[PDB]
Amino acid sequence: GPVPAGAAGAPGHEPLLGDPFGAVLRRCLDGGGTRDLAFEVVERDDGFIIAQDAGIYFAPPGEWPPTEQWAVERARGRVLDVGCGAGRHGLALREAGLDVLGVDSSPGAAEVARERGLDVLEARFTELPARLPDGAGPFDTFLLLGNGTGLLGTPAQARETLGALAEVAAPGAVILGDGLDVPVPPDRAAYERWNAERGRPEGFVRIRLRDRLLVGEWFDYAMISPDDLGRVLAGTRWDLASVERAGVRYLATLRLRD
Amino acid sequence: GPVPAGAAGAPGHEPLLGDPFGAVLRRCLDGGGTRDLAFEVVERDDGFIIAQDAGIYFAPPGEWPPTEQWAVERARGRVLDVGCGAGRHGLALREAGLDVLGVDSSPGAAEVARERGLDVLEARFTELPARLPDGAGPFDTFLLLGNGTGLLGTPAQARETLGALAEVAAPGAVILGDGLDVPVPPDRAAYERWNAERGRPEGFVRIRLRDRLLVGEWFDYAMISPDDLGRVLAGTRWDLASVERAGVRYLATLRLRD
Ligand SMILES: Nc1ncnc2c1ncn2[C@@H]1O[C@H](C[C@@H](N)CC[C@H](N)C(=O)O)[C@@H](O)[C@H]1O
Ligand SMILES: Nc1ncnc2c1ncn2[C@@H]1O[C@H](C[C@@H](N)CC[C@H](N)C(=O)O)[C@@H](O)[C@H]1O
Ligand SMILES: [Cl-]
Ligand SMILES: [Cl-]
Ligand SMILES: [Cl-]
Repeated sequence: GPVPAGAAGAPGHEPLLGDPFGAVLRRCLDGGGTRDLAFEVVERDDGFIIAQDAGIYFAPPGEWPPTEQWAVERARGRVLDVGCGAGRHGLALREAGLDVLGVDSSPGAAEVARERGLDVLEARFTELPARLPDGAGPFDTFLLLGNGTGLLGTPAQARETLGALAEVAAPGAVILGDGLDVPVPPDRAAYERWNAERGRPEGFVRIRLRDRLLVGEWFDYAMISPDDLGRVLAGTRWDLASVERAGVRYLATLRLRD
Repeated sequence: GPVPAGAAGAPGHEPLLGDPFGAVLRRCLDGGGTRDLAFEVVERDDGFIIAQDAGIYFAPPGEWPPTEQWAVERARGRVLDVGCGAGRHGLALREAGLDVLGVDSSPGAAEVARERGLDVLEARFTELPARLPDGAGPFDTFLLLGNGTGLLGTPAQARETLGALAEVAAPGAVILGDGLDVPVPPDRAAYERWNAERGRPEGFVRIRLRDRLLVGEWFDYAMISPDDLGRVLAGTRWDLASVERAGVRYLATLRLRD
């Protein structure tokens, strides 16, 4: 017999829409960018709560998963760090001498990444072709790292983002996107049945970030297998060229069909 | 104006009352008791979200605030670790050779502290006289650490707890309770007006823990001064004998009236 805990908040004393991720990254950088300074708190639409240390977004390349290290190791040409956050991936390439630009819709994340030394365009992925200034791009390499394939969202959201990237892609461009290939545990079974009731696609969660009295917008998130990634590319301008696995993580190389 | 985010949750898919603190401590111990394993997420009743690393409850004595180190160094006799959590304080005293017993109302916290090597009675503070086994007590030293004076709650709640501790106290027993002497923090000015609208005591926050789908019950939390503490002690069996400060933190010694 479950006992509902009830919701916090009341008119005039409730969480408000804002930029919690930017605020968390800023507080983390304020203290040096090390561990146990600020924390990313994620809330699912059933109230499921999970947190992690924001210091992961400032870690050097030596502390990344191998899939992320491979991607930055092989990036060539003009690079766009898609969803750069604090810019940890694009910064490693900027040190190496590459021409790197980042894009992120979080104003606080954009400012933090610029402070660390990365040029960042503050825009949604779907606004990339319209807001990309002259002289920027086209890009030979797109970084989609930090479970970037899961950041793409539901199939309709993913195809829209992939279309905007192709609009600013150079001939022969590649997307270096990492992901996770894990079996669905039985804990999500209740949540997965909730998705089927609401007509939502399987495998995805609807989550948002929480910090202080600030809340982000709901967005869809998942861990996408390489096979499901290949399916979402059917009919788009990208082919799944290769998949390199590091245990349960993988690095997918998407090649532009032009 | 700012847009409210709206709460999450639905029947059968909503946060439930449970033991999130026990789950967090369990997840931290299972990983080795280090940092960046599990995180304690706290939600105020207006939705204000903060988090911290659960590794603090497994920290060595050198990492404790100085007020906690002072209390542990001078503990003597039969010791009761009041609200022991993962038992870091009582464990150090048992390593030093003292007869220590912990008490905590979280079943998972009690189970974690037992696995670490501390005897724990699962009980609420006011249940201590009824649930204390025959072979335990009376106690010469009560540990009330980790802002233990703020955990006492409102004056009515604090006096009930202090009365229960007195029932199981040896003649001349002392309570080593640490606290925070912080002036009115400007960041809680609006929340304090909410307290006044609702007729709640000044200086308190109504908070709860969130982890996964589990939620703790609401409880009152404060940072009370030694002067406020002495006021609460008026009419009790305890006298404020000394106060030792370490910046905003202090360690109060409460002696049992004969
Ligand atoms: N539709 C979108 N348009 C632009 N930026 C987005 C969008 N969705 C998410 N983001 C950003 O992408 C970032 C995702 C974060 N997990 C950081 C990922 C980053 N690559 C890292 O691992 O350090 C956040 O900073 C978001 O603000
Ligand atoms: N009324 C109560 N009765 C018994 N235990 C309680 C009560 N209120 C809070 N607690 C416990 O006290 C602990 C509070 C912790 N934040 C502190 C743990 C420990 N004192 C430490 O500093 O590491 C939690 O484990 C709660 O489960
Ligand atoms: Cl909902
Ligand atoms: Cl550690
Ligand atoms: Cl147990």
